[PDB]
Amino acid sequence: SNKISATGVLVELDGDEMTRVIWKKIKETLIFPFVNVPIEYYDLSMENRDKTEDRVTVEAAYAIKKHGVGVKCATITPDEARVKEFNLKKMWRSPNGTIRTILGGTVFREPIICSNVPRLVTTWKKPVVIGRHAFGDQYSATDAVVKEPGTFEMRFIPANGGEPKVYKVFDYKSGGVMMGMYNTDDSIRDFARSCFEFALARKWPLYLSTKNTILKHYDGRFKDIFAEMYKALYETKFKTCGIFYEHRLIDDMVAHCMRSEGGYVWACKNYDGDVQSDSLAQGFGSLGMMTSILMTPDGKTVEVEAAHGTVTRHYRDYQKGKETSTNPVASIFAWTRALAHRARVDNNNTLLEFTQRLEDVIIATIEAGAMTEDLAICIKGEKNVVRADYLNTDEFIDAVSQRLKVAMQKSKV
Amino acid sequence: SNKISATGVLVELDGDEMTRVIWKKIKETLIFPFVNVPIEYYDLSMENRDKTEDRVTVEAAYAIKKHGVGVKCATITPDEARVKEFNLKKMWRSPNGTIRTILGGTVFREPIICSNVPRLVTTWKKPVVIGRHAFGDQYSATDAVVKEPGTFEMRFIPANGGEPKVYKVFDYKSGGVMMGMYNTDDSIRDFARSCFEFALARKWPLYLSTKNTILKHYDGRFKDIFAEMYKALYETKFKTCGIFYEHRLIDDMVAHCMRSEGGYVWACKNYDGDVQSDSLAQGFGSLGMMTSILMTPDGKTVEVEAAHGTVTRHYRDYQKGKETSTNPVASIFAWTRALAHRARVDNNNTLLEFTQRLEDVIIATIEAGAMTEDLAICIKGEKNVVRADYLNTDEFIDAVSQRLKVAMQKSKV
Ligand SMILES: NC(=O)c1ccc[n+]([C@@H]2O[C@H](COP(=O)([O-])OP(=O)(O)OC[C@H]3O[C@@H](n4cnc5c(N)ncnc54)[C@H](OP(=O)(O)O)[C@@H]3O)[C@@H](O)[C@H]2O)c1
Ligand SMILES: NC(=O)c1ccc[n+]([C@@H]2O[C@H](COP(=O)([O-])OP(=O)(O)OC[C@H]3O[C@@H](n4cnc5c(N)ncnc54)[C@H](OP(=O)(O)O)[C@@H]3O)[C@@H](O)[C@H]2O)c1
Repeated sequence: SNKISATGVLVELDGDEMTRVIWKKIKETLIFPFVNVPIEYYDLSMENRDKTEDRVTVEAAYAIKKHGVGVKCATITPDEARVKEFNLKKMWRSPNGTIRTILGGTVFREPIICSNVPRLVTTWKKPVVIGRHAFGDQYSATDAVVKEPGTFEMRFIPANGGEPKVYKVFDYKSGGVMMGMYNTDDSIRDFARSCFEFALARKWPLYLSTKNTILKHYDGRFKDIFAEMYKALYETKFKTCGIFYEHRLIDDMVAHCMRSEGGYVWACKNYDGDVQSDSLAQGFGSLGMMTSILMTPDGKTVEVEAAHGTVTRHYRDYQKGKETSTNPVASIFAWTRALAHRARVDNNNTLLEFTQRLEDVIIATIEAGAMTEDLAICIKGEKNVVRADYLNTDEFIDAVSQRLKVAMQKSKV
Repeated sequence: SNKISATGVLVELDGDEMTRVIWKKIKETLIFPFVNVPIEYYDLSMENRDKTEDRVTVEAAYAIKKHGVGVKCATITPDEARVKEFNLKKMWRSPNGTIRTILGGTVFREPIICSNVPRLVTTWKKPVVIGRHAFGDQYSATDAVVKEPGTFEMRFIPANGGEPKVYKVFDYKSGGVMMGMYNTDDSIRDFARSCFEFALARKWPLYLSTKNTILKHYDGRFKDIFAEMYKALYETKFKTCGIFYEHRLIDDMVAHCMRSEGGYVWACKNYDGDVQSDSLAQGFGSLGMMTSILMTPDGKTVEVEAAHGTVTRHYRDYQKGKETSTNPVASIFAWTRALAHRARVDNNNTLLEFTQRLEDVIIATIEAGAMTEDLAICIKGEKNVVRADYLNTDEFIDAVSQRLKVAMQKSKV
């Protein structure tokens, strides 16, 4: 007679702009009509993080750290332009900058994938997640220009005070630039732990990639850490759930992304992941089809969200009058996924089977020919798509809504 | 009523193993039967590079210098387990090493591209090159592990005596790794010129790919140098030849690669192309299908060669009895496309008519049904393919040969 409970708690973390509007729909149309929902709500609207001098976000972030599952962060990283927008006040940072430094750990981008929609590499029969390492490599690494002849040396000084090993690297004829780059073991190691826990949780196998050939120490340290930790802390369980861990050269792995079937996690280093996640954002479909999943290296904590932004370009119209067909599917797949790690964790098999439901029904809806405007450009033509069988945001969410209400039905009696 | 002559001299680099076989019949069947030519023959055969303590290759390398065109270098970079092979003398190094070192400048890889054999991304209706950097980025840029808590500093020391500069980049709470990197303008200025000079002759546009946003001084430096240079030393001549130069973020430029049609040269910095070329080795067609033009920054000297190695695997047999289907199109393109620049240089518009012929004919050849086994796995099915539709190494070369003989004639009357 009732709905679907859960003993755990999902931290809701509200947004603003166009995402906020759609946030109430999927919330109201797809989630609460079927799910009982113990929620610790944190409003992150620009208005409201301002009121809270400094922030809600530190609260909300830690809230997530208590509960282990969080959902939304539709951001606003304000500008100087923005304060001018609605009388904001001094500074503010970026909400996610705070959360990702609080929770710590690593983000993983899962495409939404559907038979009818055109991948720019047709090969992909399943989605490929990518784990990118954000601690300083060349992201925290200085680099100075050189305007005269001279010598650039690296010097390692111990904190006891030994022979403070020196490095004659290069004496300049004339002109140029220089750089230094650093990455500690507990950084590399933490990043590994995450991958292992997230691949283990998504039931899929794991691939590393680097270029240790021409960086024998730096990138040798990655190969090492992962492979020992695999055979130390995961190996058997990874064996248990039928899922290897194999390292390949980046050379091999950008090709393997190209040529392989898909359905695995891929670990790339800090640089590589910026390069190749912006690659697969155009490739697998559109922004509005990926999510973003911050997992912790303990593997006990998740913040899921849509990969695409707090889409203002549409918010103009909203009810300034004109219709808009912003893609909710990444916003829904925010919740479905979140609910899943809530489900998985609480053992709870019932919500899980339901998140599985909604997801499959959103796939089935698009492949079934009713889709948003954004995908209607991909399926055929930029210059020749009219409002034939593609829907409004709302009409679209209804189309699944009704399609889920039959899936609810047909399964049980 | 005669063959076709060239004015200026071409320089042959005859190599060893399986390639040096095909090189005869390619060079017999297709080349001199229609083509007068000045060559200056280097046998770079182990046996005949062994004799010389201090190699033939330094004279060949210096040959090509003077002549501005050069053709073969199908290598053998000898071995520990190779000196054993055939009573060698000690070490030798690799030619491809030596030569690039003298000649200088920048190697460029262009896919051989035909309709029936598939690109592993269907977009590519044309061939795309790559210019890698290669030297002193991370290539000469050493690194060590940091094995205990302590500080890693950088120091530029001049070579006049002014105040030195100094950076406390990072201190290690414990453990890890460190790495610095250095890259002079003259290098960049060489990488740019080569590119610019090389697009210029191909009639193809240019895109760079860097990450200056996230490496301000280091990667700003290139975004810069090509800009000035274009408008300083190229642009209007590009404008003239309907070509151009734009820059895109590395992020955008692996993504553009995927979605762009093809027919433009692209430069990625030393890392960014050591990654992305193995990618396209599987990605566009096969090894056996790329070639490899070193062009000097002066834009005045060229060494072309096949991608793939001096394919020892297939040679074992040769007459050890059994047939073979090593794919010669690269080795051939390595004549045609050398015969191309030679022409450009002599402004011999007539010969150029010829190099065109044999590239177009090999296109015809394959599309029409004739292929070697390597493509007989690529069109379809390693798990079922037989000798019906795939020519031998040498029946294939005759397949072209007949067809060029129709072309040569069935055009000119
Ligand atoms: N940590 C961060 O910095 C972060 C992360 C996420 C968001 N944000 C915030 O989001 C705000 C706006 O971001 P932005 O406009 O720069 O990036 P964005 O929100 O992703 O929008 C850029 C373009 O993406 C398309 N798009 C976005 N969501 C879509 C959807 N659901 N369906 C279809 N198309 C969609 C829109 O295309 P068309 O309208 O052209 O169809 C839009 O023009 C910013 O104020 C930013 O601070 C910040
Ligand atoms: N600068 C350098 O150091 C350099 C560069 C190039 C080559 N080499 C030298 O070349 C020698 C052999 O190297 P390698 O055999 O590892 O590389 P390779 O000559 O490219 O052959 C390796 C594999 O590639 C495939 N292959 C190569 N050419 C082909 C063609 N024309 N058609 C179809 N498939 C082809 C073969 O595949 P299947 O047999 O599996 O079909 C072969 O097993 C070595 O002595 C190496 O040092 C050196």
